[PDB]
Amino acid sequence: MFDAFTKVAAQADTRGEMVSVAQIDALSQMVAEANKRLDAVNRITANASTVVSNAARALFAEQPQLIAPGGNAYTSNRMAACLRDMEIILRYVTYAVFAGDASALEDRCLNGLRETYSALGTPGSSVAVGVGKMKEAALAIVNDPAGITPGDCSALASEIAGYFDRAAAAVS
Amino acid sequence: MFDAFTKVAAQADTRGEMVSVAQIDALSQMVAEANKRLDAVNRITANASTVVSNAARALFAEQPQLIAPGGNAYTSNRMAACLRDMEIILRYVTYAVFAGDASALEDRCLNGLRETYSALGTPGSSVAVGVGKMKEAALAIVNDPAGITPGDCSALASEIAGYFDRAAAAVS
Amino acid sequence: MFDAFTKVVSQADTRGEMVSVAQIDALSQMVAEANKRLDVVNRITSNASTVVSNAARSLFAEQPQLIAPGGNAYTSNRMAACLRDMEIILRYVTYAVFAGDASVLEDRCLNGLRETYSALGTPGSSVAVGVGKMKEAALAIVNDPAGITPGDCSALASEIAGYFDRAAAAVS
Amino acid sequence: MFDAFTKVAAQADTRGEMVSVAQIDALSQMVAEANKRLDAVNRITANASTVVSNAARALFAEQPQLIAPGGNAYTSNRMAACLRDMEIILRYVTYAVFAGDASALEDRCLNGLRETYSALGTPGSSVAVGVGKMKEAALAIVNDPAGITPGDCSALASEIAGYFDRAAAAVS
Amino acid sequence: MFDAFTKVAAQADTRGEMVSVAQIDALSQMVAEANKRLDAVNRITANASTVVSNAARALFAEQPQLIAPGGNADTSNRMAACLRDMEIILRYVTYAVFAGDASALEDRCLNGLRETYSALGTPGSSVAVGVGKMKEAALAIVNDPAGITPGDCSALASEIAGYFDRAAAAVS
Amino acid sequence: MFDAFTKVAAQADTRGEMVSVAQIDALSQMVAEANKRLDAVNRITANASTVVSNAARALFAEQPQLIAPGGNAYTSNRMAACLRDMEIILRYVTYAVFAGDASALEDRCLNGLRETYSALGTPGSSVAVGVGKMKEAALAIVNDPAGITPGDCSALASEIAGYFDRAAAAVS
Amino acid sequence: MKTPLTDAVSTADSQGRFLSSTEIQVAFGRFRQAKAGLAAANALTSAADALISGAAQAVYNSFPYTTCMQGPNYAADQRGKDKCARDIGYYLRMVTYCLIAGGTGPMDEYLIAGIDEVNRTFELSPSWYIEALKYIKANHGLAGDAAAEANSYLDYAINALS
Amino acid sequence: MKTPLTDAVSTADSQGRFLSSTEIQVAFGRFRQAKAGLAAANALTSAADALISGAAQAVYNSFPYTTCMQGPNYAADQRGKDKCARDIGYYLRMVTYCLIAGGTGPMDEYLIAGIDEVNRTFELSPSWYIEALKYIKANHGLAGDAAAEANSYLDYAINALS
Amino acid sequence: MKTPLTDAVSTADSQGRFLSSTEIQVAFGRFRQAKAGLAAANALTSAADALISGAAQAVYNSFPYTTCMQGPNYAADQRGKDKCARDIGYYLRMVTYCLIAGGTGPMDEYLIAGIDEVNRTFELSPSWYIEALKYIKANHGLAGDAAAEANSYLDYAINALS
Amino acid sequence: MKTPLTDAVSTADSQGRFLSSTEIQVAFGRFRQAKAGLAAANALTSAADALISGAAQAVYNSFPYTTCMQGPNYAADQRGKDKCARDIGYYLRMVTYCLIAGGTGPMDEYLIAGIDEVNRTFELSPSWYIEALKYIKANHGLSGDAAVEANSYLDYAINALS
Amino acid sequence: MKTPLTDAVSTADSQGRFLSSTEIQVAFGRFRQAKAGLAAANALTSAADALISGAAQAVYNSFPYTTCMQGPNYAADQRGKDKCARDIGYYLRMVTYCLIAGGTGPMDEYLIAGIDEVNRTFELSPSWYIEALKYIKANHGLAGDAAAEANSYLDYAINALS
Amino acid sequence: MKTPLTDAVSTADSQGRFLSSTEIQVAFGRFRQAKAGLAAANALTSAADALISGAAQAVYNSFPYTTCMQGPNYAADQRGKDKCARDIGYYLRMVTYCLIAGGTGPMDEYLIAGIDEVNRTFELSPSWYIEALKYIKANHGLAGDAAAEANSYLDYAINALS
Ligand SMILES: CCC1=C(C)/C(=C/C2=NC(=C\c3[nH]c(/C=C4\NC(=O)[C@H](C)[C@H]4CC)c(C)c3CCC(=O)O)/C(CCC(=O)O)=C2C)NC1=O
Repeated sequence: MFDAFTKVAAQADTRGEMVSVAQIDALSQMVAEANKRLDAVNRITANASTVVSNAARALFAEQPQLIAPGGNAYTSNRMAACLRDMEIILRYVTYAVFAGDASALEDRCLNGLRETYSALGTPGSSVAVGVGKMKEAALAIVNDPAGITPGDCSALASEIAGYFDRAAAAVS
Repeated sequence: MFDAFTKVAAQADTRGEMVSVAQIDALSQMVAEANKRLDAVNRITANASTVVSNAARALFAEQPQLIAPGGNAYTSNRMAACLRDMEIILRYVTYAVFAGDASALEDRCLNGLRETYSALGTPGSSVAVGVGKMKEAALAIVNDPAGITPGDCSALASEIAGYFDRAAAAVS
Repeated sequence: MFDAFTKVVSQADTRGEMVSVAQIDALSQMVAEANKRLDVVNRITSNASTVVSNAARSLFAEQPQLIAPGGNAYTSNRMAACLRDMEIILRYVTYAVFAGDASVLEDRCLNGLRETYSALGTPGSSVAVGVGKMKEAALAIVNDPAGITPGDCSALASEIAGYFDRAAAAVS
Repeated sequence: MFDAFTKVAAQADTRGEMVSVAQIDALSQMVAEANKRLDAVNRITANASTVVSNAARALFAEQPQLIAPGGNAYTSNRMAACLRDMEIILRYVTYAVFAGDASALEDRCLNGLRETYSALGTPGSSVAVGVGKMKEAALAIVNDPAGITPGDCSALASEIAGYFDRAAAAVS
Repeated sequence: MFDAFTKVAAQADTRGEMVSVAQIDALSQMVAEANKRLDAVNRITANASTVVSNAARALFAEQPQLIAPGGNADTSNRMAACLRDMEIILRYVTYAVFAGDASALEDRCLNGLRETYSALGTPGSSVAVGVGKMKEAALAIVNDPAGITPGDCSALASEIAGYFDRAAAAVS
Repeated sequence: MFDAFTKVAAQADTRGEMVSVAQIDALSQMVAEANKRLDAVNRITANASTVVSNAARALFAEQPQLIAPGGNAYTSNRMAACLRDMEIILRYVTYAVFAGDASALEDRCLNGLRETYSALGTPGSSVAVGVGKMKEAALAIVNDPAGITPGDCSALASEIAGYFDRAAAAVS
Repeated sequence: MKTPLTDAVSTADSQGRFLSSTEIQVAFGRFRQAKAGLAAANALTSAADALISGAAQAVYNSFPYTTCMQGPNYAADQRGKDKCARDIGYYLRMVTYCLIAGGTGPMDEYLIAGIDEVNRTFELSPSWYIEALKYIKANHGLAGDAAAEANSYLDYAINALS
Repeated sequence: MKTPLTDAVSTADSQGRFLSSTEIQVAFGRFRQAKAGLAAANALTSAADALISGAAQAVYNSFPYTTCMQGPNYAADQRGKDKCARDIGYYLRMVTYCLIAGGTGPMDEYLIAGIDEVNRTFELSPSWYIEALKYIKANHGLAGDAAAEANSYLDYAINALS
Repeated sequence: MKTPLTDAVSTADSQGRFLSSTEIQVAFGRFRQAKAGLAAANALTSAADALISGAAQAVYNSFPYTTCMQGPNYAADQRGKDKCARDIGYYLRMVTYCLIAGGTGPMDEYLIAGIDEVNRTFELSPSWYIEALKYIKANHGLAGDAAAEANSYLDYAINALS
Repeated sequence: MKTPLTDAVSTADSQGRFLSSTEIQVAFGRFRQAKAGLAAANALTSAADALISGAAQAVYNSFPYTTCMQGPNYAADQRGKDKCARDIGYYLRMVTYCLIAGGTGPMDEYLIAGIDEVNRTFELSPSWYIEALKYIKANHGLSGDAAVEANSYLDYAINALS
Repeated sequence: MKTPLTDAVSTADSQGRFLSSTEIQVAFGRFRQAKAGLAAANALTSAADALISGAAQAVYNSFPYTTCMQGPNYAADQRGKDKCARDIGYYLRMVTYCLIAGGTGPMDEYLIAGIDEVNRTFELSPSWYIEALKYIKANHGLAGDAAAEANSYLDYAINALS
Repeated sequence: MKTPLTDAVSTADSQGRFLSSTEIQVAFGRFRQAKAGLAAANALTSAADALISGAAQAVYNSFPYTTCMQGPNYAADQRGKDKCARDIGYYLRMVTYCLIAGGTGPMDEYLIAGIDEVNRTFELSPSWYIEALKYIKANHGLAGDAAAEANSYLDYAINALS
């Protein structure tokens, strides 16, 4: 896996160069907003189970054929596994945010997922909707002005949105 | 694996239903003939090594190219292995009968066997002939009227024949 | 694996025959030139690290893109691994010689190598060049008349060349 | 492990003898009361978590120093483990009853337990009291005349008591 | 293992108390001198191989019977192993300092070492000597005033001396 | 393990010396009698199963309490294991001879055997007798003048006897 | 999938041996019990609605807050009252399945495995369902073997929830 | 025992390597945070009684059945009210410990691990404790860093309970 | 030690579970069988001498070389004729044990395991023993279940020998 | 495939090291031996028919029953007498292979491995073949090294059958 | 790839848990340090040529043989002198990368792992490179934190070479 | 401890089989070679001082810096000159051992294994030792087999150093 720094250091090394005054600057900036990023991570994390559960509930209401007997989330075995996935996807998206790089998510989580689902008979488009619901609630939770130093978090939010978006994209 | 009961419970659960009066009766009848099935099992099992060995010998006499040096059953290594298969196919066929469901056999034995043989260079059709001879001898051994309470075993026989038949079919 | 004897034995067993007077003679002769073969093995072996290292260095000089940052042999991790291969191919080539049969090389080394490299992004043709360089230096080292009973090693040399050659061919 | 039959076979074989007309009779009678034994098992089993939980609660009430901070059952880690033992001892006691021989209990559960506890710092005398409490409650539950064919279970009760008793004995 | 903080929580928990205002202050101060401790770690670590090698060399000059053929440090196998221990005892001492608690060291390194040595026939008193020499050199390296903000490190030095001292004591 | 050479090479190294003219000669002589030793190995080996089986049978005739029900060799499980040991001890003894050093035997076979037997309840003295019987028969088989170049094998015999003797010794 | 038949086959296969008289005694035990077991299934199946209704109510009485507390894990609305019946329904269906299969298998596979997380996640009480099950026990009105066996599954579910 | 310091030492040791600058940056992080952390623990310690009382009450209000149902898992009697405060106190105490250690460690090791089985067995509700925690959150009255961190442990316990 | 009871107990323990109705059905199977089985043991025990002698003889008739070939694996002498009865006696005894235990267990543990090596080593013929067992089959004169079951163990020994 | 050459290569490869002087010593041992060995193979190959015939007869003499007992494992008919020569042929063939290869390898892989089951299953006697081999020994009429080596493989087959 | 951020994420993932405050304290530590770290990297980058030249010379001075010994592992020719700069270049570049990444990661992965073999194979002295590094230390002229940290990576390479 | 004898015994024991003719061929190889090997060891032992001195000088000639650079890894003083002979002595002794053992075993166990670290730690050059060995090769003056074997070990040490 790369982190935001390490990603750049990897690209530099295959060129044989030292990072450019330009690109140290870009990173130096990313360092200044460190604090926001961490709040993002703490806020999503400190709400993991509300984020997941609420999202799963809203998915099943929306799509009852999933929990109807014979649908892919019928049976405790499966219900649990489906919750478990939601949570994982969320866990991995937080890592991505913490590290400022999509790799910890692409590599250890999204990659090959599409074919796992396809082979099991899990409907991906459904997982996506679930992931999408988590995205929304996560975002709301980070952007809430209550209890924190006021500032612009809009860039961060756009980034976080990205990570969710590719999790979803990776299962359609 | 399923047993005769469990097979039905499975189908009923994907429909979300409780088993219908009709289907409980059907199982209840299979329960009444319990005793015959078990005799089936004890009889074939209690004769395994005759059933196998005799079959193997009549096969080799019938197809000597198999044991001519260079044929797939030349060399002790391989002769023993070929014997061992016969016996395995038989063992799995007995399980099927015991359980009243083809799954033990399909899953743990027949599945992928055709491609193991093809890749090894074992002639399937030959295996099938071996299996077919065990079928005939197994059947005769179960239908023999000596030493047992007289009854009609004709339904059971037909079922047992089936299992052997798909083992053979699974390797041609 | 087969050795020169064992190779013949196996072909004889699949035909059900004992080795013909002709074929024992052919083996009998290979036995007479035993000593030469061993010299080749001791000579190549006694020089392994010169053979490899000199080869490696002149591959890198010939192909600097390999050790320019971003090429497959830039980074100590990788340099070492590249060297380690060179050495292995050489090790397996000596075994073939010692045993008078290509099998140990084909089976435990060349087989599937092409696709390992392809998948890693190692340039095969390069490895081949490296193998070819070891082939030349190995041969020189065996043919050197210094310090050994004079005789004709021409047949053996042609054989040793063959091994190298297939190592090279196996990665292009 | 031995079962009631198997125990007797085990002793007969070391003597080289077939079981005497006397000892077959003793087994034959144990067979005739089969049904009560199985009720014993189903009753205790089908009440396992009351039996354990109730017992554990009385123990801690009786011995608060166990759960006061610093005591061996303080902290969830340890509370859970302590409950888990209770439940284990009980499970093993049920096995003994089912099988009609103390061995499954002695071998897989009581043996070496005294020294596990001693090493850990668990007070055995306390486990004993817990075990004893379960004995009393299990016994009550088996001897309850409600919902069952009336008969004498007094021998069975005596045996069951035996097993509990050696579990307790095994940790003081 | 405990760190300086965690050591205190562990003792508090067995008493069922929250940390007293007094003990929070003690830790608060240990926190304020954080920086020095970290220099101690970076300085010893940043010189590990000088610290070890010099010490080992001094030791062997001092006790030549150790490296004379037949002594416990004859043979590359063993010389290497002996070096390796020096470096390990050092490594663990630095861990102790970093964490502000002797446990990392006592548990994973010193514990049972005395008996490992005794059983192998390694002279502990010698290991001690080796350890004592590293202590001196380590200390000198931390206390050196060059290239650092001036301050009193005398408390830290006394602590660091402690850890070395018990490594040494643990093998005599 | 040591072989006769390597044993010497071992003692020399702990002294830091090269092998003395005397000791090279001693080894050189052992080399000149190489052929006899190999005969001794081929002869014992080419008869292992007579040697074992005959010895086992005498032992049982001699000590019937061993195979009476209840004794340590009654039951196929155990009979088989007992034969297996006899064979093992024999195999190790042959290794000793081949190598001209007791070590293979002491380390991988005799060491700790006494306590395995004690713990199992196998009568060592009995195994000894068995080993003793194989010694005699082995010795007869090596000293037989039929079909070999005549010579004096008395020193070798004395050595072979030694190895057996310590196997027996090692279980009394 | 724990049933006398598949367990028996399963150990046998795990030891690579043909079915011995032991596994025949297993089948015997199974087939003998099935008579009682199947009649029991029917009975439960025909009393299905009374039983579920009844049980759902019992729960609401023991735990009256479950019908007035706001929010989705409770049954103050119709939506919730419906989920609850649904679930009790499931328990009862699994029970019938167990009687038919002659083991806890189907309840193990379909319901018990992962129940823990489902209840923790959706904040549902084990105690609620324990009550439902207790009710079904005292109201199936089964006699003899059919009873001692059904109750064995019912109590099994109860134990799985403590 | 998850703390910045022990975690750092721990990986290092698992990779058989001396502490690098990385681990130094970890310690820095920890030591910088400790200031806010230790102040936080002390505030919480002095508001201990108000917070525990307060919380206990909050739960009794959200879940009034808990003060009137009979039986031992509830708090209708004094004995039960006592246990409940005891527990809430445990939670709070752990939270202080976390602030002092700079991680979840002490709560993980003393309280979270095995909590599931304790609650299942004694029929205690996760939801009750959730509320207790929610209360302590809204009432510690802490500033900035101390708050951000305390709340992180409080929300952690909450997450461990869903 | 393969018996219905110990098998049942064993799986259960290996899945760390209490005994379910499944294992109770196993015990039922066993205990119902035990009636036929134990009378079967008694019959076999009281015809013990006639059966062994008889069997011995049968072998000597199928394989007359066994009574005249010199050397220890054969039965030309009294010593050998004694060994042989002994062994056949062992098979019979094991068969009784099986009927009592309700499974192949005791023959497996005491006789079948390792038989291969014993016979190879001492050059004894499996075929000889097969004949002995064939005879015991055709001469125990048992009826109905006692017979079906005894013969099952006899045939099992025969299969273990091919 | 146990030969001096492959064995040597094989250890080397298993320790990931180049061939040292040790393995060269192995090759030397092998190549020196090969002179005796190869002559020995020629000799056996030319005495092939006399040897098999002779051996077959020897067995039929030691074990006369084998020529008169009915049924397929014996040699009362032509069909059987033919199988028996075939097999003894196999033995001898393997022995030649061993001499050529310089080890038991080819016999181990083509014949010895699985022999046990073949003989058990088809009811063939190890003793018969031992006799066949014992005869080949006394009748190849080889001398010095050739003989010692040939006998070593013949005895080896014998040991594999006891 | 040892960096505070990846190490943190990586333990977390290995324990299957969400990032706790611990890991946040790690990121804090890293982000705080990065200020010093990145200015450090810039400085080294701009003094790049003076530093390399300077270092190469220093080694040539401590080890004059390296400039006049014949043959490829030495720097008597221009070809050699160029390799040597190249390598010293590499070290420096890695050091910059370390400062940027906040750990030894990139030096570990790109240069340290496998260095042993390269040096042994091509007969390059660790001692040479140790001097190169010693020089860079005494000539980067960095202040305070930038210095303490850069030196930590230089001393690290030095340790990796003894 | 790689020798033809122990290797042979070692495979055999690892396949749980008696020594076959293969291993006898190994022994043969070893004992036939021993002639040459033992002469060769004696020769080397009596040329011991000439050979050590000589080689030491050779290294000091190839690498003159080693006799003038300050500090303990080098041989400017008597102390260091001493250590150097000592070590070369070690190499030669090992070589004699190899010859007597018939394999690299004793050099493997006593010298080669761990040499890497020793050299890295004390800053010794493999290249120095390589020269020492090169010299011993060109100056033992051994004939035919004794030469081709001794040189094998010498070259083996060299290879272990690159
Ligand atoms: C691997 C197959 C193989 C074997 C088995 C083998 C044995 C063998 N035994 C030998 C010698 C001998 N073997 C013996 C044997 C004996 N002297 C006695 O007193 C005892 C009765 C007997 C026990 C050793 C003697 C005395 C010699 C002559 C001395 C010698 O050549 O070392 C020799 C050298 C000369 C010869 O007799 O032919 C060989 C090659 N060679 C082989 O290639």
